[PDB]
Amino acid sequence: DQVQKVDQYLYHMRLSDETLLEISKRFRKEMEKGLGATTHPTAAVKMLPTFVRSTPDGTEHGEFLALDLGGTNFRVLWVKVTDNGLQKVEMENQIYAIPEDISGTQLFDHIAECLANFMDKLQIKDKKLPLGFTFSFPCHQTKLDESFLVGRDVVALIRKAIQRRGDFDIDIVAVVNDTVGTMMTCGYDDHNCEIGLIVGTGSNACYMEEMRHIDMVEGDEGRMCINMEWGAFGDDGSLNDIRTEFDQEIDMGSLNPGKQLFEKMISGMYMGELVRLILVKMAKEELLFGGKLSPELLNTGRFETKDISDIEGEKDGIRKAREVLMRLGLDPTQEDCVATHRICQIVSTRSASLCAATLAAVLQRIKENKGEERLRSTIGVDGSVYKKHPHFAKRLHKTVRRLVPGCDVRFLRSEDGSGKGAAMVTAVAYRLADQHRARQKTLEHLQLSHDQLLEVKRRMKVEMERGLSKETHASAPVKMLPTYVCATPDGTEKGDFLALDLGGTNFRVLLVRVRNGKWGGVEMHNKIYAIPQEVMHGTGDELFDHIVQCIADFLEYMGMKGVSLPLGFTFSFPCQQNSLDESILLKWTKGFKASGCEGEDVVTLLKEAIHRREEFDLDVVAVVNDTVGTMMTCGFEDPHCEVGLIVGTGSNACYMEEMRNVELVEGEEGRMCVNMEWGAFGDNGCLDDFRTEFDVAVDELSLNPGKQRFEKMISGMYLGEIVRNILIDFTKRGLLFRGRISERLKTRGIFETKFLSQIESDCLALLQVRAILQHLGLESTCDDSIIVKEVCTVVARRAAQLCGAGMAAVVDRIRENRGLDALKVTVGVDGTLYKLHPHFAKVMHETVKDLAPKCDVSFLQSEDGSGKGAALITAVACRI
Ligand SMILES: Cc1oc(S(=O)(=O)NC[C@H]2O[C@H](O)[C@H](NC(=O)c3cccc(Br)c3)[C@@H](O)[C@@H]2O)cc1C(=O)O
Ligand SMILES: Cc1oc(S(=O)(=O)NC[C@H]2O[C@H](O)[C@H](NC(=O)c3cccc(Br)c3)[C@@H](O)[C@@H]2O)cc1C(=O)O
Repeated sequence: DQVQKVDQYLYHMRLSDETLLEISKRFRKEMEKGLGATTHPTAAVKMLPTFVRSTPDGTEHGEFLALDLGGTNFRVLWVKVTDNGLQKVEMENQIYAIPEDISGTQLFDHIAECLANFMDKLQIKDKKLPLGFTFSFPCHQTKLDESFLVGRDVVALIRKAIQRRGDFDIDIVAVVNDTVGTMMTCGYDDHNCEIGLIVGTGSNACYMEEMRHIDMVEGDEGRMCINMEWGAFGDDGSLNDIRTEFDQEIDMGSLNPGKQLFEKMISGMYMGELVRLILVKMAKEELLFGGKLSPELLNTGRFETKDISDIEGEKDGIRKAREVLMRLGLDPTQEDCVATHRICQIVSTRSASLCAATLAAVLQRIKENKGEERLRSTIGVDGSVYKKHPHFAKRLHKTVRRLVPGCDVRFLRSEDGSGKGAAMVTAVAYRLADQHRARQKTLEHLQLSHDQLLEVKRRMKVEMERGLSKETHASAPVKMLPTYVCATPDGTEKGDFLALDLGGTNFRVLLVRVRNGKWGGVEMHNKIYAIPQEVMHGTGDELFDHIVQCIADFLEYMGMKGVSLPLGFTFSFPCQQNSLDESILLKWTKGFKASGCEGEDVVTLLKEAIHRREEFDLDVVAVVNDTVGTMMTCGFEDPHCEVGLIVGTGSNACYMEEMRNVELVEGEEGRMCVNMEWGAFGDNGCLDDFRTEFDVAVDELSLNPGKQRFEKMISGMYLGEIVRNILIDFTKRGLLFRGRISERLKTRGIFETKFLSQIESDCLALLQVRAILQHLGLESTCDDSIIVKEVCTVVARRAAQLCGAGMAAVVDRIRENRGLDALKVTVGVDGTLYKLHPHFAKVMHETVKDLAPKCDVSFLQSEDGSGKGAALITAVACRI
């Protein structure tokens, strides 16, 4: 019944979950104030960047030194870290004294000397090792190696002191707060640990934070640990409705009035004192001890945090309260001991609840940063309150987990403390460096020197000459097909042309209208039709009847029903083409089972189907390959365009060639367009020394192994498969995705050209790269985004440079034909990669300018077809 009296008396010290979530939201605002640039200088929670960029992944290894300086004593540690799988650290340490005599230079001279004794005593003085520092307060820190004590940089001092000895030398330095060392130690055993926590004589906490939220450090990429210094929460008044008169009293009787106010609520230094003030006051009000007081009860610090831990710890704590009160000089009754015991619980429970509230906000922010619904997270924990107070860890654990239902949160107590932590920072720093040059060693295989592309250019040369002559054209991989397109535009052409573009299950039927003369141009009308799955699995004669009405329908839908026209034809399928108007289907592709086609002339197939529709009677002028149509299409814009190019789900190219050089066609006078089928470049082995294991792996798993090898380096779904195979390799090697391969990352096809283009065009915080990686079902961590964006940029650059080297041959092979030097030529280009990719165009233009300096090459975009150039080759065929 004295419990309820205390409860009602101390009511403002018993915090409802409501109050705690409100306090949690308040802390969230303070975190944003300290992180933001304009609000940081007056923010009470400083949110200091630690410059620690990553937690441990468990494979850290090496030997490391550290110093922990508290004053009047300090330790020098040697930390041996092995990657054997056990994550078992090896330590030795030694304590040295700093007498009152030990001027700055004298002090660090003494420190370097001890460190020198320690290294000699320890065998290691010929070794040059990293050195961590740990401090129990903040300094002013602009980089891992720096801090100003606030009067000078302590790293410069210890380094210049080492230089004056000449004994040993020291490697990279890190200076970290003791919360940070706690997090780092725990994160070496548990790699979900993103939060250091200390509830000690003092209290503070740190966490990993995303660089896009840290204004005070340049750059938006990745993460950095933030030392919150949350002891100062409420220094500006934010907590003053939670804080009581006892809280106020402690603050005025403190060495630092008005500072560290949240600490003064929750930590062990003031915790017992805060209980004394309640006893003094209740007694002065005659609610305890019959009003009597003792000289010791009114002396500060005489009731100790240790006494709280005792009183709640023993099964009889009323007896242990009787004894503490007696030592204070009082004569307690049973009630007085009941009330004392309970006051101890209320105070210690408030400390545990206030930690929960602010831990809740940190957990919530890490959760919104990662952006999933559920969060596995571990809190590295240290300090004398949470370790040696009997019930408080339980109370903290239970309250945190209530306040964050969305989180599975482990607690792990750090034993060995802050010595290894600073050491572990330098160990993780070495690991980041090793993994960087590791994955850069793989990427170097995909970065080609200007001398290497010239060699690739050369081999495109020989393979072109080889395909044109009649001797090797059977053996040549680049087949150099004659198109029988012998002429290019004038301003002359005028009329209406139909284009039938058929490959895959949906053809388009298009009407092309040409306005001659300067200005003028072309407009399009298409319509898309589907070939039903029956029609495609049936006979070929019912296939082209279905085709022919879709022409009849659209001609009518143009309003033109009943008019005869000339017609160009895009038939995308393996073909032997013997004449402009004649082509033989070799193999069906794309899913067409239609009988009576392979081995037949596709135009007679189409023409005999036009005879049968009783009205129809249209004229079939030409059969074309889609690159040829691309070249022709911007020939109407630019008369100087001799070359087509498509970079897309596939890649191909064509130029106008001297008929002297085409030996598969009788007669040497004039020029003829050559459809290279240059995706087949490299299928004889000529690129085999540029093909990585990743190229080889894409090749073996496609529909057409050993075939179209150059197309698979420069374009298609193949780029994202190259990317994926690299990413899998990095992950097997521990270099990405923390060494664990999703079944979803083993899914072939997931990296799609549209995604390689957005990934590469994203900057700053890479939110769009992470978004895509979430979309595809992959780990999205900031660190992972950078790497993935890098792999994409490398792969897409090689594709553009390789495309440049080969397109460089073509413009010289046009030039050596004519014996010329400086040429202005223009290339019509189509295809989705080149239009939509951010850097692909520019890189290839640069590549062509670099490896063909004598040629001056413009690239004009064409598009529209492909299938539309089919009617424009007809306009120039209806020429004669
Ligand atoms: C293991 C252990 O560590 C300690 S501790 O008290 O030495 N370190 C905890 C935190 O204490 C303070 O809050 C520090 N801030 C300041 O002093 C500070 C000073 C000025 C301005 C500002 Br703003 C902050 C924090 O930086 C520090 O992390 C006790 C124990 C134990 O076992 O009892
Ligand atoms: C506008 C655009 O066009 C395309 S595309 O894929 O239709 N054209 C590129 C090339 O594809 C392959 O390389 C073709 N060769 C063969 O398959 C081939 C031909 C003969 C034998 C063997 Br064995 C293979 C070439 O004829 C064709 O030029 C994609 C896009 C886009 O924007 O994504």
